[PDB]
Amino acid sequence: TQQPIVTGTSVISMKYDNGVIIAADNLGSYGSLLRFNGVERLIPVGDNTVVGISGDISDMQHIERLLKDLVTENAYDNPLADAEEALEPSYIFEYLATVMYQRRSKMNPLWNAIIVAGVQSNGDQFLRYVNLLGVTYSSPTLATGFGAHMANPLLRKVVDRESDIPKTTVQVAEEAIVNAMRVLYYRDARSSRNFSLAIIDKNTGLTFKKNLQVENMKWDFAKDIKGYGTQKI
Amino acid sequence: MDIILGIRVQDSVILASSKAVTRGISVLKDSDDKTRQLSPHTLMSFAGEAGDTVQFAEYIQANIQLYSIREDYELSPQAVSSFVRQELAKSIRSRRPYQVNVLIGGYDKKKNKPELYQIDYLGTKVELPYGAHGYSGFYTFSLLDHHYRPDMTTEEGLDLLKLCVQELEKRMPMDFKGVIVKIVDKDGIRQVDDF
Amino acid sequence: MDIILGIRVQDSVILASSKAVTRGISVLKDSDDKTRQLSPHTLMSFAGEAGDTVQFAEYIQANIQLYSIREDYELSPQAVSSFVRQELAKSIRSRRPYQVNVLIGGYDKKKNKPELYQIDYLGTKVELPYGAHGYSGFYTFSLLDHHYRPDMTTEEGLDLLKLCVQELEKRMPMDFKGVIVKIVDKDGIRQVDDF
Amino acid sequence: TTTLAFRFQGGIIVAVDSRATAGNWVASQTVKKVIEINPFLLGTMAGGAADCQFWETWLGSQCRLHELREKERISVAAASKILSNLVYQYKGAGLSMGTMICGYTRKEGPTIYYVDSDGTRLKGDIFCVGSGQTFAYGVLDSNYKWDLSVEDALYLGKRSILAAAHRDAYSGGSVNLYHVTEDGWIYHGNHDVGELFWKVKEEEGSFNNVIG
Amino acid sequence: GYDRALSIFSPDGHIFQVEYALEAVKRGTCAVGVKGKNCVVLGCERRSTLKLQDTRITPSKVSKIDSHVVLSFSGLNADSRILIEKARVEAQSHRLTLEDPVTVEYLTRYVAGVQQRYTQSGGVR
Amino acid sequence: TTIVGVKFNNGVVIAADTRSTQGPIVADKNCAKLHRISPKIWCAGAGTAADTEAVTQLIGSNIELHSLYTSREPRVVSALQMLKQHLFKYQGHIGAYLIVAGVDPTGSHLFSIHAHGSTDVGYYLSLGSGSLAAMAVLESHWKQDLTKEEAIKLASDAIQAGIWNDLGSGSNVDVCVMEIGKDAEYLRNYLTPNVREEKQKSYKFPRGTTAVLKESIVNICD
Amino acid sequence: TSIMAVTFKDGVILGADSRTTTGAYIANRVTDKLTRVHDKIWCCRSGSAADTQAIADIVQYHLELYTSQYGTPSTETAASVFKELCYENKDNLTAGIIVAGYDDKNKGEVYTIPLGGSVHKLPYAIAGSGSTFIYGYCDKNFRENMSKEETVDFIKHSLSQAIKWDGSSGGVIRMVVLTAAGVERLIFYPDEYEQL
Amino acid sequence: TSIMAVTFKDGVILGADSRTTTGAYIANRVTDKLTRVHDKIWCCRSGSAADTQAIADIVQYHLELYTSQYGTPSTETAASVFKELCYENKDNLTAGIIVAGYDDKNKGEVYTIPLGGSVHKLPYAIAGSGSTFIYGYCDKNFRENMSKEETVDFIKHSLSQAIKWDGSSGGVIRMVVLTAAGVERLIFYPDEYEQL
Amino acid sequence: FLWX
Amino acid sequence: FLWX
Amino acid sequence: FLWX
Amino acid sequence: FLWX
Amino acid sequence: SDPSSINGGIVVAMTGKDCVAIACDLRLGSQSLGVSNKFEKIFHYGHVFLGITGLATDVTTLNEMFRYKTNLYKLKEERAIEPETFTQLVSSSLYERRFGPYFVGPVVAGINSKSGKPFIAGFDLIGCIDEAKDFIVSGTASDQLFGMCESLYEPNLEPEDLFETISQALLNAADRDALSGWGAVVYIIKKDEVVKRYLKMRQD
Amino acid sequence: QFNPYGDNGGTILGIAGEDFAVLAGDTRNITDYSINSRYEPKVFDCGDNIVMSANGFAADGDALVKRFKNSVKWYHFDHNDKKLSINSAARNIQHLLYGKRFFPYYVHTIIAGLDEDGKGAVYSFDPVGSYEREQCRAGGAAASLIMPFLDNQVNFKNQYEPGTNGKVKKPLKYLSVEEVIKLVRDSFTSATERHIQVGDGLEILIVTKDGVRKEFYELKRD
Ligand SMILES: [Mg+2]
Ligand SMILES: [Mg+2]
Ligand SMILES: [Mg+2]
Ligand SMILES: [Mg+2]
Ligand SMILES: [Mg+2]
Repeated sequence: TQQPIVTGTSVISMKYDNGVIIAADNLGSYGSLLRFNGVERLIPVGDNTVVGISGDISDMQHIERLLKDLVTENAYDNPLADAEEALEPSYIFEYLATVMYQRRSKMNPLWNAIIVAGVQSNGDQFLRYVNLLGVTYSSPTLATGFGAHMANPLLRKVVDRESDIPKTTVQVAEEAIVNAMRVLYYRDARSSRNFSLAIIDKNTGLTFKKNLQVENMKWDFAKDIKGYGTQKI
Repeated sequence: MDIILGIRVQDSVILASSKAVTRGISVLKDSDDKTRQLSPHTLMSFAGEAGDTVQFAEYIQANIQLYSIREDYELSPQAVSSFVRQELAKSIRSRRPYQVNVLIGGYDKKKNKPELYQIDYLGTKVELPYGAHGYSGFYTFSLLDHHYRPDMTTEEGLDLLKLCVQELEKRMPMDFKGVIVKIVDKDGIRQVDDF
Repeated sequence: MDIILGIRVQDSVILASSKAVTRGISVLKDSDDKTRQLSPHTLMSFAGEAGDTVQFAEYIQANIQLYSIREDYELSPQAVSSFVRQELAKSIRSRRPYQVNVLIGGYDKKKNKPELYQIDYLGTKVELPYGAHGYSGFYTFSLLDHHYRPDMTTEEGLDLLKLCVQELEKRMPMDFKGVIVKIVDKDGIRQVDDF
Repeated sequence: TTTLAFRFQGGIIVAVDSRATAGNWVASQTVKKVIEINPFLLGTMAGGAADCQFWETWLGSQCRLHELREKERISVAAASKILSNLVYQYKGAGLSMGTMICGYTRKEGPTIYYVDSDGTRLKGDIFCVGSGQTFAYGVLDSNYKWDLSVEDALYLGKRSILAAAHRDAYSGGSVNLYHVTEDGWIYHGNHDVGELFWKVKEEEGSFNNVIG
Repeated sequence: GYDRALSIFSPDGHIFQVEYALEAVKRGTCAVGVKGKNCVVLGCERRSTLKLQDTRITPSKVSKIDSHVVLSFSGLNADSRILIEKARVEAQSHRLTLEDPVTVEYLTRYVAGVQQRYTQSGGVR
Repeated sequence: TTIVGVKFNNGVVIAADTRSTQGPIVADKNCAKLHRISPKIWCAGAGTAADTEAVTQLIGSNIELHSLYTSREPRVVSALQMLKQHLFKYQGHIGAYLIVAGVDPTGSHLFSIHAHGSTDVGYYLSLGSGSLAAMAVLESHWKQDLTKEEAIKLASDAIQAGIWNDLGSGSNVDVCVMEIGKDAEYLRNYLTPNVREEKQKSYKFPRGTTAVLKESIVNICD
Repeated sequence: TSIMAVTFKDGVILGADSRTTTGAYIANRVTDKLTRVHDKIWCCRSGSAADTQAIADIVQYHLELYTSQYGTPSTETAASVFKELCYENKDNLTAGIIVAGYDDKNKGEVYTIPLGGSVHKLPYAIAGSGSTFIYGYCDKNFRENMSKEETVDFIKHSLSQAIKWDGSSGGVIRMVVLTAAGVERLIFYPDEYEQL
Repeated sequence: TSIMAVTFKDGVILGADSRTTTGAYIANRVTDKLTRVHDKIWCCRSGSAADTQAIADIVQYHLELYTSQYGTPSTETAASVFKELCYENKDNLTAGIIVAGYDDKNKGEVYTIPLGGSVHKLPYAIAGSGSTFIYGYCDKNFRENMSKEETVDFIKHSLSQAIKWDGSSGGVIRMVVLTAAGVERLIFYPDEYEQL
Repeated sequence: FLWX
Repeated sequence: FLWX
Repeated sequence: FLWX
Repeated sequence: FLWX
Repeated sequence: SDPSSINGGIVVAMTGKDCVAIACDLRLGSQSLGVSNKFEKIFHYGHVFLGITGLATDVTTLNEMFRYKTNLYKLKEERAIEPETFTQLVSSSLYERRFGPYFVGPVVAGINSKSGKPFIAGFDLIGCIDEAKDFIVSGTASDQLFGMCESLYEPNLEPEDLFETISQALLNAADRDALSGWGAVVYIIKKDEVVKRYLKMRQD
Repeated sequence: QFNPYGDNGGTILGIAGEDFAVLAGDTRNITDYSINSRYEPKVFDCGDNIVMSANGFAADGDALVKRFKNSVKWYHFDHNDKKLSINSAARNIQHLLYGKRFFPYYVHTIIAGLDEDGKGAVYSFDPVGSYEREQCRAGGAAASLIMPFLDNQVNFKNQYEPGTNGKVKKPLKYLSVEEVIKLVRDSFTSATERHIQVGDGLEILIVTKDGVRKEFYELKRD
């Protein structure tokens, strides 16, 4: 039985025609205090997988070490460690999924929601979610925390079902993700303007983008709001 | 308080009521009459919270007696039961509700018919051929379902009642020190002295 | 379980034990023997938590029976009581204690004396002229304080016991369906069939 | 649930209902609450469905190992005590079982043992176990005699479940009848309360509380 | 714990420790059992090189396991006490669970089982 | 429940879903959450359904009496002040969450009221379980100087976000448009995108299937 | 919430954030937490929105009725009416209010009314969840008889830090300037204050 | 408690108050909250005094045994050992530790370990109850590659404000300077820092 | 009750 | 949890 | 319930 | 208990 | 101690072609114990029918209350109350006791005598109105009734067909609930005749 | 305090024919009022012509299905590739479930297939492993809505032969695969209308002697 202390907020992600996009802000909250502003919550595993983690940051840093150690172990007595016997997104997910459920079943969970985004060796898009309960699900769009309430609705307008994925380009998909991050900055009280975004494409590979900022924000209409009802000045 | 039974037969209503008054690990009395006569042809047995039972019974008795004097007329068993139910229905949403459950056995002189009404402390009224309150029902209802017939005589009704008391004395955990039996018919209310 | 009495007289120990086994609002059995013979001249009556009572009684019985075979010798009532107390004294600081209270009535063949031991579930042992467990004591102790004499015969002891059972049947709330009475003396253990 | 077993001249009669509930929701009315451990042993189930079903099936395994090891059918006493000693090990863990071990052996004759999950084990001639036990007792006790015929005893057992099936909200579905003799247990059919009630009401002239 | 396999097979297919245990039995005082039509009788030899004995307190050769079963033996006296104690405990344990005293066959089968266990358990003769 | 309010250049528009639920069960597949306080002041309600209906009708009744007394068309700020004073008196025990919108001599207005008696002002608002789904759409597409046809589209799109993504919201989209110098137009079931598909089978029973014990004619007349 | 009122040479300036939160969800990102109780007496609201609105509404009523009978009330009088409501109903109110007003005799005045219902007259006051993070900064930087431009910068820099560290605070920085000249409303957008 | 570690041109400086409180009673007014785990690796303790002491004692043991086998440990290695204890025993520990050390390769480094057991490498870190009041001040005033005299003033002014507003913080300001030159202990008394 |  |  |  |  | 599920019982109402149907079980129990197999939950005030599930003392109290109110209505208006109006009266009456409510699930059914339109409505316990074209359900087996009605129901059923649909809906729902059943009553309501049928159902 | 359980909603339905069996389940996965996936299958082919679903808490559901699939694999290894009979599978699952009697799998388990006589079979389990063979069983959130409909339409309960005075019951008979799929589709459309946790898609797995076939149908997405 834990309680989370330093926490990360929404991780949002979606599939497009050739690969997957995942994004997460660079904030480590300490309750209502916005304590740490340099926190990376997207952790690449090899050149074909990115693991986005929300929830407790101490437990996130533990999972970082496990993935780092998984890459080392996979290379042992493995001449094809950078070829046919390289780590797949599906392998990395199933490992974390096993750990998360074992920890909940021992009543000592890793207080996290995790999204594993990547591209399999056969070119298939991989996107799957796992949380502190060991609950797993897959969907063309996935999000954690406030993202599930505000990002998913916007991302689902682009990719509503499976048949919409081949029709969605990386330009359209990335635009939808960057828009969702702005909406989350407006309306999530434990979000920051600064975020990281990762694209795993089956052609161009892993593109990791750091120090992005929410921009093109509408605030001008605020000047015309006076009082809460009857006040005119 | 605990055991109160009622059996409506052809021409009468029979109310059996346990005689034990227990407080803690002591049976204080073994001859208690858990009934009040509301009118010459209407009898009410009662069981529930200590103090509330008698206080409620006597309060009802006073009101029916007042009506009888005012109109020089006996209220029908149906009318009395409706009055009693409304008093309990008021009670349940009071500051301190009457925790009293009652059976009203009466003989309607206008219809020439016996009537048995079962009313709980919430004000839940039902007309029944046979009724019981508390744990008694869990034994007597299934027994009466089997053995009861609607055209039975008073003597048949008393034998059917003996069968209930025997079953309760066999399987009930607590010693209720037997029952006082009373018959309501066209000639009014009388007590069976040997049961 | 509930009522277990014991009366040590001149030449014997008498154990009375209620026959009722109640669970919920149902008396499941009315002929239960709440006693085990530990040895030819030692009898233990028991009352308390369901399951624990018999499980504890039979466990003690097995251990005393084992000792009897090993040494070809009967343990004194004092020795058996001391063994039983220590088992309960261990039990109380266990993960799940035996919630069993016992009377040990025995005849010491070496001393030619009857002995009654009262042991509660904590492991509180006392030798008494008369003992009781549960609510029974609250009636029987004051009654025996008055009527008991140390030089009484077995027949006088049984009449004194009848006086206790009558008082319990009068003032106890629950129906315990009478008692099984057993006499421990120089000739061993026998049951009174008509009580 | 409602299960009764009683002893008479002609052997043992065992009657159970078939209703399983999850609170006020009726989960099933087609549940076998009697387990056939062997040709001369029957087990009744009340309380937790999983607990009764699992451990009475396990009891059947222990009884089979006894007759392999000892070249002799287990006594009703020994069988009942294997189950009572098992549940006693789990006492406080929250097992929920109301159980009757009914059967015949040469040394014992017809025997019934009540065994419940707080470790109570009682030999007796009559037992009713379950939420509707009091309703079954009412009819059974008031009509019970030792000298009942096999035909009358079977009916009283059936009628006592029907009585409970009617009044107890958590009992009903159908009545499963068994008769245990010196030759073993004999199944006397499944009786749907749907048809049985109206058949009994009409033929017996009882259940006058109900709108006919 | 001491683990050594003391009871093992020899080339000719014998377990010498079991066969040497029989030599200890052959050294022991004679014990005879004769069963009649409605009784069994256990006779036992007591060597007469021991005078100034106290026959009141000296362990008797025939032991009661339960009120209905007895056990006599030949061989090491100290070893017999361990078998008798285990048998007496199993006799009470059977009464407690089966609600019936042991059969002579069952009590024998148990004692025989104990003797067998010590012929393929490590650290024991 | 999903209710939104959107301001446009010459008026205000409010929209709502049509789903009523008790726990996880859908009691009403087509329920009207859009209420008339006055002819040109309309209300959308979330929270305790009984409370939103009752508080709407009470203030609506008092506003009509006030309008007759003052010989003036009622103002949105009057309905707002009377609501928030009433809700505050009951310290949140009346579970009414309202989006109040309308046109009056002063102009066009859009407010939200919470059960505890707090009020908010905005050009776009959303209340109910589906508010976060709706507000996501409003924050994405809303701009200054919306037309009538743009405001209806934005409002209905925000409700749809709730219908699809929020389990508490579903069925149809009700809209009410309050434009200055015009009668308010109530568009009941403006969108019906959740029509039940034809059933595979007719479960019309053969006549006599049900077993009957008694028949009798009931007397409804004097 | 992050609110403050600062007295300077020419009068007093009120500052506030624009963020109203239920849990971690921002219910309103453009809240006006600076409210008029009289022409040149304003207040800053922190705590329960429902409670602070109800209090502010009643005070505006009392000062309107005061003005009808006895002319313009003092800033002290306004703070006394706020205190009376807050103190007498302390068991049912979650409201931290800063009262700020401009007389021509008394010039700029600031009264703070914490949860208790106590009154404290101060040269400047800070309140709300965000205030904790700027006690150090505000103490070190505040000077008496600042100019308008100095006081606007002091409030802007202060609330900028409060907003940066407090999740509960954010949006635009609203300000209200009270001087002999009249009443001036100021707004400052994230793109400006964030990168101070 | 009010504690901070600041990296500057020549190394790193650790700062702390001297006040240990049980309830509102000051149990020790001259506490040394700056503790040595290695020659040029020190830590700032905040939270349970029993825990922070027990943790610090174990780490000193681990780094002594590390030095015996593998020579001088890095500041990162020390922070990793602190993290391991804090994270693995998060359910039974109330400890917020700032680890600060001077390598000759890496120069000054500061790692902060909050309650969770997470590690955060920062240019400067503030922790303890007093820290809340100086987030605003420290953010606005901290610069990278400050001089020794600048960093001492920055820490002195910061903790001075923390002490002024936090009842839980007070007494003397202890500091420990970690540079290539060696280890220097500094103390500052109320009569100096109060009137800054 | 009902909620919407 | 099924009951019987 | 909104806060400020 | 002591805090820091 | 959940007032709405002590006594148990169900009501269902449906609309057909120029007709309405309202049906209820007959059980009144005290939790597990069945007490009465004659407790009808459907009442009528002129041509307007009201079914009430929930706590039986409140079922009785509200019947007596609406008889009282409809009687005074008729004396003053000099005409029988209509279903639409009665619905509003039920709602007003229930919400009057907003912070001490009657633990009931009422269901109004009837045909408007002027327009000839079939009308049904359901209420929550605080008095919120649930108006429906198709059907209203209430009681301890409401989930079961919702499932039965939603699958079995079709629009514009003739009185004789509507009788079979509502009867099968109630019976099969009641058999999957412990606290419901023990007999049933179905009212078939046409413009100017009303048939009341007692159903044969399993008595467990 | 940490709560190890959750509710992922959805509902499942198993019907047994003469020479076939179906196990159907909606493809919606939810937590609280949020949709997690519109297509997350929870009806699995476990080999040996056994189909299985464990509806409720998806984590416990997947864990159980995973363990049973593994149980089938080791049955082959340990017993010379012998086919696991549906009755043997059922008993194995009882032991899996009851193994966690004091920290249960929060799932309702249904398996379907053919018995050793080649006839359709459905087995249903409580969370701690009490099991029973049936013709008919609905499981999960909307079980209370669907089950009484199945009682009426599959087992012909409360239906009497017209004109027999309610004396002769409607006779039991096996339904065709076409007739069973009609009832499944109408059960799920009805469930989708009145339950908020049910919708998005319907996936049916049909088991004949020829093997396991799949069918998919859209459901309403509100
Ligand atoms: Mg004692
Ligand atoms: Mg029943
Ligand atoms: Mg912020
Ligand atoms: Mg039923
Ligand atoms: Mg749906």
